[PDB]
Amino acid sequence: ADVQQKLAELERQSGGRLGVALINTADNSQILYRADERFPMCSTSKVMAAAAVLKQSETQKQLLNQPVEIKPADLVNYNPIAEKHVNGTMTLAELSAAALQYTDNTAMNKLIAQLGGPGGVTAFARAIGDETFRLDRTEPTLNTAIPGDPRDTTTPRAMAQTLRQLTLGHALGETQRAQLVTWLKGNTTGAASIRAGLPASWVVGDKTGSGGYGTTNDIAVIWPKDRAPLILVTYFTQPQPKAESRRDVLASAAKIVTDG
Amino acid sequence: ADVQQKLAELERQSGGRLGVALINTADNSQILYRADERFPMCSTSKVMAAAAVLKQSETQKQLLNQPVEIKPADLVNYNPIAEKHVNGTMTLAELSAAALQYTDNTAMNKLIAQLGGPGGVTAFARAIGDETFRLDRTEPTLNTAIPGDPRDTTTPRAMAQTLRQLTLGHALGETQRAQLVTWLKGNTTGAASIRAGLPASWVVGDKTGSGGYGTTNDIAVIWPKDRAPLILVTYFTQPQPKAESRRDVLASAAKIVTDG
Ligand SMILES: *C(=O)/C=C/NCC(=O)CCO
Ligand SMILES: *C(=O)/C=C/NCC(=O)CCO
Repeated sequence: ADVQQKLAELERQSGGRLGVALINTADNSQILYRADERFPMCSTSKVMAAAAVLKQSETQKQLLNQPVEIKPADLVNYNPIAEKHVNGTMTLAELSAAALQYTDNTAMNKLIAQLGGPGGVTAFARAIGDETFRLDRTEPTLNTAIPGDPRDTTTPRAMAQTLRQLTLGHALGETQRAQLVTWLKGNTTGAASIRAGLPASWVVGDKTGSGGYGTTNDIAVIWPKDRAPLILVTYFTQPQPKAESRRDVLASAAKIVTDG
Repeated sequence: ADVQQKLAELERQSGGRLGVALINTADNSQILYRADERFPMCSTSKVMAAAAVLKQSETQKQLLNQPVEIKPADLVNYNPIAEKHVNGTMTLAELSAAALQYTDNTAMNKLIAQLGGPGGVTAFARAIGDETFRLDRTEPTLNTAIPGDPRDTTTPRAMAQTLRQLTLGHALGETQRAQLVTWLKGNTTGAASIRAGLPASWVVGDKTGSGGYGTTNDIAVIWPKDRAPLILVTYFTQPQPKAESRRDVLASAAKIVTDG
């Protein structure tokens, strides 16, 4: 079962462009497909923002408890948690969990503002060795996902390497690494994406993304039953602005790269 | 009408037996398909067990914080949370969250044992006016899903009415209703099931289930964009003992009954 042929056969029937990077931590092996091409991150960028706030919390003792005001003018296009707290507050822990687990776009804008704007998220990426990631705009326009636009993009290779360092390596302090893994494992939005291509016994923490041009993304840490963890990035984007999501493509890509 | 044609077409093309009950709380209207037939509940029974322990906590006010020993011998077939706490303890709140949001089977068995066995779960159903629900076994045998077997079954109509009373009505005290809704909204397993058939802006709390005979279930409380909440039960089972899961059939059924 040649994995490269199978990923090409999936892509050719998909109506889009597929990017895959798998890191198997049992042996540091990698499976790469368009892994050095740039894809729009969409909501998968929320992992870098939440991680940068966790890094801040290593030096600002009570940071995750700090209340942040939510005003009516802050609401954007998808605010399932933040709309409950308008003319009130959410803590930076609650905004981190809302952004990662509920993909709340207002919550992500508060994380970006806590970092000094999109460039502060990029700066944290650079501080942990990621030279590829770039965040350029706030929610919701960071999800436009226009083909060819470098704004708000990374590569599968870079994002897999970064996600390994954040969740399994030492980019964060041990308490903060554990909190990041707890949050990803509590994701509510992932079951139809990478997880749908894996056996029922395997444990996943992930962050999805979706945006214009049918962009459909997932980045995951995987704890397979009786195996060392995997990191898997699956990015997908389509040529028409109003294309439909294709989470099924991501599930198929995950099955192909884990079957062996 | 068209909804009945679409559900019968989904069912026929799937090869299985589909049960649907939708309650629209805007006007108490319903959409029903095989809504009085019995289906194996599988892990959707965890909602009744967690609700029964919430009910106990209305009078045993410290019960959710009670430590429960997790022994190696207590682990069954899918225990993603309990395996991290073997030779230690989890509280009944932690076990309720694990059962509901991670579908942990070891956690469900501790809820059942807290209630004095499967009959305690049934007794709570009867106390809140559900005369249909029955729990007969523990995990994992409650998931055998043998055709014709009435054990560990309910009807879509009965489960939709119960889930309405638990999440939107007064089967529970207000704090316990809110706690059940917070748990369901934090489900990690549901994005391929009812949630996949609904517009992205709608808010869902749900509990999935899976078992023998390709049994694939979901029960959900839904807060549609700008509308009164819905309750939706989708139950699905297949003729072959080893049939694969079909979460796409539940997503298809949800789209059909909410499109109009
Ligand atoms: C992540 O890519 C974006 C997450 N939230 C926005 C939506 O879910 C838009 C649905 O219309
Ligand atoms: C609910 O129906 C069952 C939950 N636990 C079993 C699994 O979902 C995974 C089996 O490996």
